Amino acid sequence: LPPRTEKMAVDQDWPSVYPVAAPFKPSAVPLPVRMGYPVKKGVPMAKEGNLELLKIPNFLHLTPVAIKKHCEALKDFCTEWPAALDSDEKCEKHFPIEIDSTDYVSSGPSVRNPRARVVVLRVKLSSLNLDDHAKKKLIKLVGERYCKTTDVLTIKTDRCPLRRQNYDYAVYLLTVLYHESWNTEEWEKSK
Amino acid sequence: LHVDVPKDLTKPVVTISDEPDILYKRLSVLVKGHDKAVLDSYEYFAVLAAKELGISIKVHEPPRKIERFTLRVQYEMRTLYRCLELEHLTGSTADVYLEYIQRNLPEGVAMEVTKTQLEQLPEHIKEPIW
Amino acid sequence: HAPHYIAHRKGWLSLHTGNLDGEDHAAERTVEDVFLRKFMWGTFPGCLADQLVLKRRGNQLEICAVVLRQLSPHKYYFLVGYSETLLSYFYKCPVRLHLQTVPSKVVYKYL
Amino acid sequence: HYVDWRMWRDVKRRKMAYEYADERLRINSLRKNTILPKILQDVADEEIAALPRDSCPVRIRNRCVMTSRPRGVKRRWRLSRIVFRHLADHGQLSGIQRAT
Amino acid sequence: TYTEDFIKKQIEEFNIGKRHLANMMGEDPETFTQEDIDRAIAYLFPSGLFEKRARPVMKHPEQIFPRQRAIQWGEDGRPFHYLFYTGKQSYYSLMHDVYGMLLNLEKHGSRWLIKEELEEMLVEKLSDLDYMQFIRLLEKLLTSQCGAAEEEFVQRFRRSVTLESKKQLIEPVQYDEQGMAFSKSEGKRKTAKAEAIVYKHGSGRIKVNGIDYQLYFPITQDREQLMFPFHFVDRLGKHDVTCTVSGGGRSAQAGAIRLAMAKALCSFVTEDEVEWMRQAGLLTTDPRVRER
Amino acid sequence: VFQDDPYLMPASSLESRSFLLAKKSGENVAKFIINSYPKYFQKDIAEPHIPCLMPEYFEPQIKDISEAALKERIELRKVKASVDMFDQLLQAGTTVSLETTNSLLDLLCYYGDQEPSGVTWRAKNNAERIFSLMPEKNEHSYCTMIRGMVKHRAYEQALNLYTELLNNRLHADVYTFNALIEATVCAINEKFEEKWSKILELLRHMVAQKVKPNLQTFNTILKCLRRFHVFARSPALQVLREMKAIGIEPSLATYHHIIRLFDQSFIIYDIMNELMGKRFSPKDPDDDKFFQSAMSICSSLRDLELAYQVHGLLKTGDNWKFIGPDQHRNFYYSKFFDLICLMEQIDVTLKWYEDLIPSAYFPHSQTMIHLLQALDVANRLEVIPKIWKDSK
RNA sequence: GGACCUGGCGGUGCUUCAUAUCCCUCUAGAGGAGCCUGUUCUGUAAUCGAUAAACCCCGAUCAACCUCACCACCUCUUGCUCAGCCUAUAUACCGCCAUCUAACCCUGAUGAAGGCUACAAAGUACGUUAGGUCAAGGUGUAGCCCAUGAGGUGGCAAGAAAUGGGCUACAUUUUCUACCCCAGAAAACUACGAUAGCCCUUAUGAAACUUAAGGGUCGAAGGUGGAUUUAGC
Repeated sequence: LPPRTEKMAVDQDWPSVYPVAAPFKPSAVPLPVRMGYPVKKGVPMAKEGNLELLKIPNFLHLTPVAIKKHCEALKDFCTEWPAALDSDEKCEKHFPIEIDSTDYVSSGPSVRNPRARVVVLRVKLSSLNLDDHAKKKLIKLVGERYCKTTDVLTIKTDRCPLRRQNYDYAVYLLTVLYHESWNTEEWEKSK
Repeated sequence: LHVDVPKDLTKPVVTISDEPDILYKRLSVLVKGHDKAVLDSYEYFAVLAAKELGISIKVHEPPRKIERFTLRVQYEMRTLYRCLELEHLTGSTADVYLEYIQRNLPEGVAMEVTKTQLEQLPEHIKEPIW
Repeated sequence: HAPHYIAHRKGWLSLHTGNLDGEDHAAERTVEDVFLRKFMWGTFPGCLADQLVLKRRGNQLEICAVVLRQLSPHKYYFLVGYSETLLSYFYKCPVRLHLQTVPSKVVYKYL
Repeated sequence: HYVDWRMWRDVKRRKMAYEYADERLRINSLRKNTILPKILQDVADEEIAALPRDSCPVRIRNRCVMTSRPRGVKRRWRLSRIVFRHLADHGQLSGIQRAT
Repeated sequence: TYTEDFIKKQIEEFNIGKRHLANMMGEDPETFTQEDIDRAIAYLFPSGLFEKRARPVMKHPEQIFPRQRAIQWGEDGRPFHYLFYTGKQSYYSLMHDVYGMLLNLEKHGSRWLIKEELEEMLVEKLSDLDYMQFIRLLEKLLTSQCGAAEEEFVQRFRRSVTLESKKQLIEPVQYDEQGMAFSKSEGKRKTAKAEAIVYKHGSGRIKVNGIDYQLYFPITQDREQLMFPFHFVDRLGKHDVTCTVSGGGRSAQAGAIRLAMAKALCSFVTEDEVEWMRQAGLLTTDPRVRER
Repeated sequence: VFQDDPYLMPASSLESRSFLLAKKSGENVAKFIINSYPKYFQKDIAEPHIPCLMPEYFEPQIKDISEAALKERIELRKVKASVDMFDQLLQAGTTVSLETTNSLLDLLCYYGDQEPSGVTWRAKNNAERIFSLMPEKNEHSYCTMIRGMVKHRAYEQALNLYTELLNNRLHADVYTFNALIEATVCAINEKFEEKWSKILELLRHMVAQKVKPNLQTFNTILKCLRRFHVFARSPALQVLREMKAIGIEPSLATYHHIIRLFDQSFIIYDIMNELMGKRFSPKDPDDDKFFQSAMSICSSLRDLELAYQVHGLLKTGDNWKFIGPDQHRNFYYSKFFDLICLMEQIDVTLKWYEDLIPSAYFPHSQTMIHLLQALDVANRLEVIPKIWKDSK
């Protein structure tokens, strides 16, 4: 049978021809595109039967027209960044704590990645209610987790299997560190 | 379709909950591949989508990695990177944008999305215990 | 084209994330590839005009094959359905075949 | 239906190594501390010795999964050099190319 | 073999495919150009194959398929060109034109065109000796007091090999907040990388990573190396240098700094001194590195 | 569902159906292999676990003589094994739970003493024997038998057992009453008035035992009432008015039944006028038969505006899912396109021709003849070459 | 028998040179000892192959058990497969490597025949081998088939040389310390030097003199090695 690219108008709606990611179909793509290293006094191979064009992860399903149509339909799912937070200067003032967590997208039958459980909490000690002794004790307790140049305490939790459990443990660690920095034992006077 | 067109379309149900929405200060998207042209096309797609959804995006290229080994016959594996830094986007925008660009992730390309959530101090750390 | 043109003129038949730096399960994907190639070559005897292309996106598995117009279309449909179901249950993933027929072997030169 | 007798022997070893691993770890943990009395450490040396010899994790070999080759095996692919080179030269191993 | 009907059908197919591609990419089909076609085909079919000719291509059939001869006579049989029966009508027409230009004058960084591309321009195969004859005529024309049109005619037959080996690039003079003029430059030696700032006025104070140069470079040889650029142009004690170097070893860092100071000092010396520094090897990156 | 390759694209409706059947047969063979040898497919590698890609177990795991094994066999729909084990439990003196025997009798009455793949109710079949053996027969048991006989066409026995149910001072459920209505209509030798009166008496009883109807009762009334042609039109309209008044919404099945009763025809205009703009959900098995029937009317009336209204209803929302199987789809589209060719201006006919063919359906030769006649009427004879190329 | 044509020379000598490999010259090292690692024989109950010759830091990017396919006995038999054989056969083929051995146009009176000058004068267009290899790159065929198959527990003998490769030295341009190049001591026998021997700890493991790291003890030969050889670029 003849290819259906002969029936395609020059002002059709291309996104409907390739709605999703699909392999290159020479009978559906109406382009005289050629791929292959040419032989002596030769021409690159035609699309029909070309395995090289069949090995490309083509973007025929994401053209600027299709991208714009998709992103217009997906606006309804979005929420608006609060206007008050104009830059980092206000983000670090109204929300002192920063929680970094990472997700990994590979290809395989299994989605589990052990590296996704790691959680990192970052807080500036100047944003905590600490007096002089409390700050000194907190620094000496944390050790190298604290960086003097940036004034940032970084607690990285990866003990628990899950990520929610590690986040809870990081919050608990911060709470206990603060409360024990605000406590004075007998041995303290032996400084 | 010229004449036979859908009269009405069932748009998806997107319910506005009452809970507060997560805030992400930054969102780093590191995409890895064996092919630079695919990463460039994916950069174009991702950046255009970010512009069309109103997200603030900046792109850069981490240096490549080359693992050489010998069985003599010497084989090689190149890993190229592209980093898309999104900034000042909420939880719902992050979810929708990430679903879109992960569903459209080309074969042979792995992704690592680092999300920097903004949080307030717990009430237990506002003042010391007496 | 010879093996030393694999990244210059040829591509890679199979595409997945396993061999990237930091990724896991390269051996599992390789064994899956070997079984897929043997299974397809035994389930489509004398039909495959060229090598398979095994593509992997997320959880999906696309076998993009080039076959001949020798076998009847009914048998092609029967084999496609059978292969899809059997491989999907064997690897516990949604496998999918993308047959492309050509009239005959696409000869490039005469070595 | 494994490649040969040698591979089957190694599959047998890996099975029991999995079954006995927890018990070996616990009994091995008693002997690797300078806290418990020597009377107890000396017996765990007997308990660990009596466990079946193939359960020891040191008797497992990384044979190729396709040819059962004992040596020349790249652990990342579990494939001997001859089988790897065959697949890498045909462009059937994603991302692998000959160096230049 | 490609019959003309085949090429015609290919041309029609390319035009329709061009309109389809412009439809796909949202662009206006009318103004859609070959650069746009290349960009669109690079986006839609991403291929990082190193060989640019093994990548997907959507070219005009004229470009991609080879060419053929031209008709040299009409249906009446008369050749179009008056030098047809020589068999080298283009070449001898060119020689005739050149000889006429020489007769008119007698009454009153680049390379010569090479034989194969001369053949391409003439669309005629020609031997070595006739190529030499043409080049001798061109040289004879150049020697004479050639005018503007004659110089354009000669320029038709001369490509570029670049004269920039003469000229090293001079950095621009910048000004610091105090109003002092300075110039910045960079250099590299093995794995060492250096960036130097040379001030127009100074007393010979060189600071390496915030340290005086004699304390950073205990070995006399490295201090010789830092001395070489200023000493060559007799400007010792007349500039201040603030450099930052990283990586490499002792000698690699000394050489990288020396190159950076030479490149920065190029801004404050005469063009003749820039050339002299170039001929002394003071402005050339040393490419010798460890071999695998 | 097909493949875009030219060699594999179906060229005809018969070829399309043949290819789909071949593909399904291949899937079935693969399923047979998977279930026949689970040991080769038990190894799970998918995280998260996918239950739908695991082998299915159709064999009993409990082997002892006990009520739990009986319940297992009833869950697996293994009719003969369940009957044999009920007999063995009786021989073992083990008293069976009422709920378990009710489940068994559900299975038997639904399947009519046959294993899974009509079957006419065979006298003294296993259902009847189990039913007679029951120490206590509750309302569920009687309802399930009566419904079972009605399904397998034992209408008279169904009515007799309903009378016996009444004699036992037990009650019948809505679905039981639907079955009795069908049985009364299927009883032979009775005239229209007698059957209608008996249907009314059944509704009076359904009042008496405080049973409220559902959509299916009225749908079955209309389906059965279809059998009696012109005498039925006013009663059917009255039943529709009743169903609207009670607060039970009509479905596509109800309108299908009314349309097919009246077509043997201006009620379709009001039916459409009420249906315009509405979105529907599957509430009766016969719903998918509406559009076909509706389209049939538009062809017989030769009313093109009504055809566009019906198609626009089909295009609203997810209405298209009610187009039914491929035979119904082809019937609907063939009548639709024939009407367009017959009544519409030729250029709009060509637009519909390109939009509907081959994406929506594969045309029949009669449609090509109609299209050629339309072109002849419109005097656009420049198009016959393209039409013949398409038909080829 | 006269005249002429093509030759070949399956042949030589000499002359000039372009004359790169191979020479020659030139530069910088190692070679003689002590170890280890292959391999040779010998010896042993004790892996294998490499079958004329030219390719042992060979298969092995790794040998306490396992690996292991070697030996002592013991122990099982239709046996992980329905068998299984690292059993033989490429001295059966197959892959592999290797040894050897035109068309047209002009001229000569249309003879054999010949055809260039650029400031241009006719030229334009394999076979072979008792070869290697079954780490199979293959396909077959012969054998064993209550053992040429399984399994268990222990053991592979070592001193005569002959080689190759590596390491480490014989020092003062050296050794130790600070430091990372402006210092202080040591220094030919309590100088340097051992990856030599012996003993003790630590790591891994079920099992360590038996593998590795360190400490102690020890401080051997060694005293710069010709003919040779290794690179140069």
